[PDB]
Amino acid sequence: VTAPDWLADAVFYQIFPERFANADPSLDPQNVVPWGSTPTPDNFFGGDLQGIIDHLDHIVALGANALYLTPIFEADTNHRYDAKDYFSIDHRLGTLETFHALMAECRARGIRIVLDAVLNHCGDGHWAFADVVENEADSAYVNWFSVEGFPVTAHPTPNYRTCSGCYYLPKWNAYNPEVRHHHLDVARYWIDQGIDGWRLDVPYFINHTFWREFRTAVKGKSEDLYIVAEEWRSPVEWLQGDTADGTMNYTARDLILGFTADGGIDASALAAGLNALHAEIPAGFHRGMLNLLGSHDTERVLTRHAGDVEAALLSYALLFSLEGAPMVYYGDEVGLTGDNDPGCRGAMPWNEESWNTRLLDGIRTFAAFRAHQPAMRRGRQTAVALDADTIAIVRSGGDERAAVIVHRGEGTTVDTASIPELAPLDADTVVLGPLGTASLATAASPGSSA
Amino acid sequence: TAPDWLADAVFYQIFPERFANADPSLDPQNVVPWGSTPTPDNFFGGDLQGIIDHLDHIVALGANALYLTPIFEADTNHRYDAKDYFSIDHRLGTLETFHALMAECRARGIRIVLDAVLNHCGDGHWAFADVVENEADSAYVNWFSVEGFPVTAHPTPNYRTCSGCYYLPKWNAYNPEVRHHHLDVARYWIDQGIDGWRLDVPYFINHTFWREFRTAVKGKSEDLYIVAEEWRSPVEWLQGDTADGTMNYTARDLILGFTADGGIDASALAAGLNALHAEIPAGFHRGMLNLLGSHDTERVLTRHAGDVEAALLSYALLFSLEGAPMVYYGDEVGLTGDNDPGCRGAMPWNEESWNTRLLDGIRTFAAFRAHQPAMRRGRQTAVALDADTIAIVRSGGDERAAVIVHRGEGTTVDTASIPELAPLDADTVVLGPLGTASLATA
Ligand SMILES: OC[C@H]1O[C@H](OC[C@H]2O[C@H](O[C@H]3[C@H](O)[C@@H](O)[C@@H](O)O[C@@H]3CO)[C@H](O)[C@@H](O)[C@@H]2O)[C@H](O)[C@@H](O)[C@@H]1O
Ligand SMILES: OC[C@H]1O[C@H](OC[C@H]2O[C@H](O[C@H]3[C@H](O)[C@@H](O)[C@@H](O)O[C@@H]3CO)[C@H](O)[C@@H](O)[C@@H]2O)[C@H](O)[C@@H](O)[C@@H]1O
Ligand SMILES: OC[C@H]1O[C@H](OC[C@H]2O[C@H](O[C@H]3[C@H](O)[C@@H](O)[C@H](O)O[C@@H]3CO)[C@H](O)[C@@H](O)[C@@H]2O)[C@H](O)[C@@H](O)[C@@H]1O
Ligand SMILES: OC[C@H]1O[C@H](OC[C@H]2O[C@H](O[C@H]3[C@H](O)[C@@H](O)[C@H](O)O[C@@H]3CO)[C@H](O)[C@@H](O)[C@@H]2O)[C@H](O)[C@@H](O)[C@@H]1O
Ligand SMILES: [Ca+2]
Repeated sequence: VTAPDWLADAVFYQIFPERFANADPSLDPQNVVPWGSTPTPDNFFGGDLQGIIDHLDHIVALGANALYLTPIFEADTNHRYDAKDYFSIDHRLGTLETFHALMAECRARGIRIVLDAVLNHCGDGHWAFADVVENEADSAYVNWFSVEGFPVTAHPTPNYRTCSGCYYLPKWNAYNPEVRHHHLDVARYWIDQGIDGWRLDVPYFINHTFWREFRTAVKGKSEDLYIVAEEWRSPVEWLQGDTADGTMNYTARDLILGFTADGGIDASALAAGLNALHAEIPAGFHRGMLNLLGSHDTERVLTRHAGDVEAALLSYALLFSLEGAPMVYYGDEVGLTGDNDPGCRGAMPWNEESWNTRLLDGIRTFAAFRAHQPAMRRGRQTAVALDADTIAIVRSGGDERAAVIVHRGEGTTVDTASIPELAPLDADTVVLGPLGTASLATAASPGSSA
Repeated sequence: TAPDWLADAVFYQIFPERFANADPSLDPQNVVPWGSTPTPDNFFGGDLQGIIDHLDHIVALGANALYLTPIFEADTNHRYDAKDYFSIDHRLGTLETFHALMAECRARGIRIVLDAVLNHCGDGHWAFADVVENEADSAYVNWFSVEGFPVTAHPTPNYRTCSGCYYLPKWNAYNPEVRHHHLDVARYWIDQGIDGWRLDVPYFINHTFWREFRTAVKGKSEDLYIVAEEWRSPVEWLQGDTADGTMNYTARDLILGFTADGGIDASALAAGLNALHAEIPAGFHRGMLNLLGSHDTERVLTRHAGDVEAALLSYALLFSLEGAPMVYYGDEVGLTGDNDPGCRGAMPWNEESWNTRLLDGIRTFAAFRAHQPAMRRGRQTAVALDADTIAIVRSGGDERAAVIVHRGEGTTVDTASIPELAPLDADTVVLGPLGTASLATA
């Protein structure tokens, strides 16, 4: 089966909930740092779920109708990939009630919620793992993990399987039916609590049999539940109809940034790469691709562009033009900067004198265009290099067409005649300024059903 | 009628004391460093060789005509106090340098309009100094309006001047001898190769004189351009007997009202531009010299309080208009300054001190105009789409163009609603915050 239809109309906003908005400082830990502080692998700022709720207007005004939240279950770190209880919201984020309140406010606003499924590993603080450290071969949980022997040690190197050699992330034994049962109950439990899908953390470290079983458990609750795989390389293995509905499209990230920030690839090579990527994605999964320019595991877009906001805007035009659901990383829309993790996990400033609001408005415009034109959501995609510095992303539905034209040089003209996919447009020539974009579509009119 | 070539023109205004100093041997002894604050009294040593040396800049902007502020021998840095109308100012160069500038301009297809300062001359001019000295016995006593002798500036001048200023004695244009001198100035520089004259404070003289002036200039050649300085309605100058057009200070005020001040909205801008258009007679639209700033105003970017994107809106509108657009030296690279003397800063030639994206934006608007024939000869219609959004539609014989300018936070334009454009265009077009879009259709 294919990606749910609603993905075609989605626009995602990615939130790292430690850092979004601190609405309830009674939930703050003892050594919470000031909100403007430099992020580190160890510090806590107090972001909470009530802060998400309180800022839904910002998210909707951006043009997003879906959230992707990084992990929110009880954990010991600020990133919460080291979960200790998969059936509890972390105590610093809030309670189950607050979570319920976010899901309800989201439903009321037509916002969907995707959570992070961290199934390959848990934290060393997890009850099961703590029980194995204490009770060893007599623990009921000994084979929920891959412990070489006793006593459990981390002191040189771990004597147990982990995420990439990290001591505090012991690897779940997914070959144990009891672990798979726990894992599927997590899936099912949060779906019962109102979520609309799951993003699969490091799914390439588990195995496809398990991911097939996960699909059946999720899609059995509802076929409109979205599953999206983290995948940094070719997405193709995830799109066979038996695992995910799409991947995080890091392929398109690298292509786009190669052109707009690095200067390493020209428009021909960008066009070729995006068309080839498109052709490799099976029919029915293009809409399920989760397109992005950055995340909590990359430097921030504006830092990749060395502070060139106009160049950054070319990446956003491209992002919003592509088939698949575009996703903005929280604070990128107001021009936050940062190097790679932890640098990109800065706290979101809510004092609007610190925002680049021309950047914000640029992105809103792209989003609004996409929201208004059916072809930008459901059209086939063709990328067309016009010259080394200029690319057209054409989205076509029937005889209808939308075009986002992206120019990284000092100005140009585009003859829409003599570029065949651009043919139905009435404009015969369109100018582009320095680092300019132009967005055009054929006259569209909603058709009457009676 | 205005000469046809004005339709394809794009002017670059130079205040020659400040453009480029190529020849240090012409610098005065009191010459200040090129980075200095401009003042009513200081000289920076700009010269004509400096102009010649940067002609490639002017061409690369997309300009093909120069308006020079006065260049004749004078005692001030602005040179409106001419002391000899038949000589280039010694600090600027020689008649040979001027010839060379004309020839290098011709080679590149650049026309030259000079400033005609006929209402008054400087107190240093030979005729006026002859009057101070020889008084009633001077042959030139009636070339001026001197009340009595001895001539004095001291409390107030005892002679007629430009607006009370003692070093700008008023020429007596009622004297046939003076008119003869004036007409000989006009003729002389046309014989040296110029393409037209800009008229300084033409409202201080009289239309009779200005009709004699047109007859003398057009008699040399019908294609020589005459443009009046006029800050209010241009219509007196457009009856076919004086100028080919004016400096379009009306459209300056309307455009900046919308893009910089926020006092006028798109509907008012449109209406004002369509009315201006309707008031300008047929044959004279092309002759209007459109501008956003001059040596007599604050710099466009200062009017915009440093908002480069807002400024770019002003240039989009400027270059869309019927009439010849004019860029004021250094605005293209984003020089700032208050009004005179603050708008008369030295032009920087280090490319790292330029706002090159501003430069490139302007170049783009220029290129579009240069490429599309309707942007030069097409009928003009302005239409407001929104309080913040305006379309300037130019209609050619075989092609229509629109420049859409938005001063808001972003919008969508249904091209079927601009009915001037809409019989061969139903595309929708997006505009970003402070965005423009430029399109053409066969
Ligand atoms: O192979 C993954 C990584 O494991 C160790 O680093 C621990 C990191 O844990 C988190 O990283 C998650 C990402 O944010 C996810 O989006 C995805 O890639 O999966 C990982 C693990 O769940 C945490 O967010 C990071 O701050 C930690 O560095 C190794 O030390 C790394 O070398 C490995 O690449
Ligand atoms: O009436 C005009 C003005 O006269 C006196 O100021 C002397 C100014 O002389 C020059 O200004 C000229 C402009 O730059 C021209 O483009 C046009 O407007 O004509 C005038 C006079 O030839 C000089 O460039 C300026 O720096 C001087 O101020 C009065 O003092 C002013 O109040 C009058 O408005
Ligand atoms: O998630 C944190 C991490 O993200 C990036 O690294 C991604 C990812 O790269 C490798 O994984 C590859 C697997 O080894 C292959 O078997 C699989 O086919 O393709 C994946 C990627 O899709 C690493 O092996 C893995 O540890 C890591 O998650 C950043 O590059 C990295 O610096 C971050 O630490
Ligand atoms: O020229 C420098 C000067 O420029 C501006 O002033 C222009 C101009 O304005 C007035 O002239 C008007 C006449 O009085 C009217 O009779 C005529 O119809 O219209 C003109 C305007 O076109 C002043 O009288 C005149 O002295 C001046 O040149 C700036 O406002 C001014 O501050 C500058 O000094
Ligand atoms: Ca000099």
